[PDB]
Amino acid sequence: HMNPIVVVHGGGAGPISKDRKERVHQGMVRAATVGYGILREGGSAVDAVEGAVVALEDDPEFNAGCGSVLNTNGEVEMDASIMDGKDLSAGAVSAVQCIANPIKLARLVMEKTPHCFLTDQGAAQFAAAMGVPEIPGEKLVTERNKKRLEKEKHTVGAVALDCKGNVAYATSTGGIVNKMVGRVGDSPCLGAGGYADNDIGAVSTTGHGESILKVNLARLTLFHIEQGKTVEEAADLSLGYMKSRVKGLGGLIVVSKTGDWVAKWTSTSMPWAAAKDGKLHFGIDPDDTTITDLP
Amino acid sequence: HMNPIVVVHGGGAGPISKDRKERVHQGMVRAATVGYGILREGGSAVDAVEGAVVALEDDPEFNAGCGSVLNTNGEVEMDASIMDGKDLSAGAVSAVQCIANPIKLARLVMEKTPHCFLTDQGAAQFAAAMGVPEIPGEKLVTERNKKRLEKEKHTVGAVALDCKGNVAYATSTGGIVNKMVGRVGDSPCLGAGGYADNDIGAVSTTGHGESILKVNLARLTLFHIEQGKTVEEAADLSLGYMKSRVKGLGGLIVVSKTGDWVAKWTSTSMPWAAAKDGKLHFGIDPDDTTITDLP
Ligand code: NA
Ligand code: NA
Repeated sequence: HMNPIVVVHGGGAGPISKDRKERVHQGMVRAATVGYGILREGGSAVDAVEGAVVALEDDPEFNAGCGSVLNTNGEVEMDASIMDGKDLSAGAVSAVQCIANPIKLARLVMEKTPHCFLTDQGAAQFAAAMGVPEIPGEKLVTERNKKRLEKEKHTVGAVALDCKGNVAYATSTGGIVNKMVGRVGDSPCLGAGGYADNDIGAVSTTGHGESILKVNLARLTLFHIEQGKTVEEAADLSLGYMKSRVKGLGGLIVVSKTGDWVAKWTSTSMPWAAAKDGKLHFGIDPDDTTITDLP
Repeated sequence: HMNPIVVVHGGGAGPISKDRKERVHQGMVRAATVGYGILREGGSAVDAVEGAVVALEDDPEFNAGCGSVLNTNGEVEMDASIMDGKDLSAGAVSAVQCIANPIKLARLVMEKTPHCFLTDQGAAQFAAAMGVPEIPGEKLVTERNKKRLEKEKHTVGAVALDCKGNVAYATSTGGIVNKMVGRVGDSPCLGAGGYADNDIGAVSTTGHGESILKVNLARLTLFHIEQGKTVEEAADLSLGYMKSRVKGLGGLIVVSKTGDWVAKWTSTSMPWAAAKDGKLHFGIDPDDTTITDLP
């Protein structure tokens, strides 16, 4: 059987202030912990990516769930997607409002409907039918995200390979500050925000959503693995192309079908954590990687 | 400079009546002739594909715009996308209601916003701001589609090469009958419903939306072409993969950057037309195609 693994990311960002880096560090550790605990007890790859991303959705420090960036009207509209590498089954939602966990709604879509993608009002109606609670929009809005919008005017992901050799990705976001109402980015679109395939691996992406969509970044990365590039070579070429062709920045996490993994980015930073062989691997800036024991 | 070509499809289907067959025929002719007419003036591939699809949207015989299938609530919800292969510029709309031409709105997303994808309420607000008429909902509902919805309760596209060497695709659809509220197919999702890249070619797809999304059909087709496979080989490989892996049948059209083109499908039938060099090709069933001179 396969030694399991989970990689998590807290999105592409520019420079991060001293004190924020600590709470971001705290957030990543817990997310990878939730995911690795699931894998260490024979939970599936899908269960693991879902668990890790709920933690980041629940933590107001991250642009997904509580703490999502606000649209051009000071409201939170969220996108999410999840994918099962075994049969390529998938679920996704876009521009969802007044719910706590977008990623959980995407897994409902995957397992419970005959569809792969629901949006906006239809996503709300399915949620309520699934008994997903309705939370006031203000429970998702932070004070820092109010400040960010008022100044602009004037993502999170996980991959996992489980003990059976199944792979999975999940991605969840509030989008991009000052976005038009109903703007949908890459995060709920398979092949762009993420892709999972047992015969190759699983990728989750972050960064400029419009660019990620244009180059199909997640699927693109896996293409290169199929050519015989390493996970790191594949990440370099795909992000390189998004930079060269459309002038877009971001980052990605990937795991191969055989357990190889990397976190690479072309923006300044990308908080990432990994857990494989009882250890925790963490970083934010290039080559700041710390390795700790994860009992 | 290249000889322009426009290829159009009127969506995969099971067996079709001989009467409707001819009604579909003339509409395919209408669309391809509009798109070719656009290229004849030396117009862009984006202009041509938008023209071909608008014509199919207005046509009641095809499942896009007027004549879109009904969702569970007896309503019309539409998806469309458009991509410019030169710079990968793209525009898409999902779950749009009560407007004539979703493909026209997708282009407005592409050329009049920094976003690539709008959905539901946000797209409809953007439709108001661009002065798009909010027409009556019942006008898109056809009697034929009501019967199909009662029974279940008991896609169109175009690729072009222009004389400047540019490629584009446009796809539009009402989705599938009795679909859940806010269900999103492949049609508006870049890499699935279509892809256009001046350095490879362009593709527009049709068939079971969830299957097309899961395997990213349009982009997979183009991966084979990059790998040196012929347009037909490539379409047969991607369709072949979709059938075995996720048990979905579909169809596509593809035009390479060197002007080579094909329509292939694994559904029972796919009405299609291609206009090139003063000849209009047309088929619905495999093998039998009529070629006639174009004035
Ligand atoms: Na959060
Ligand atoms: Na129509």
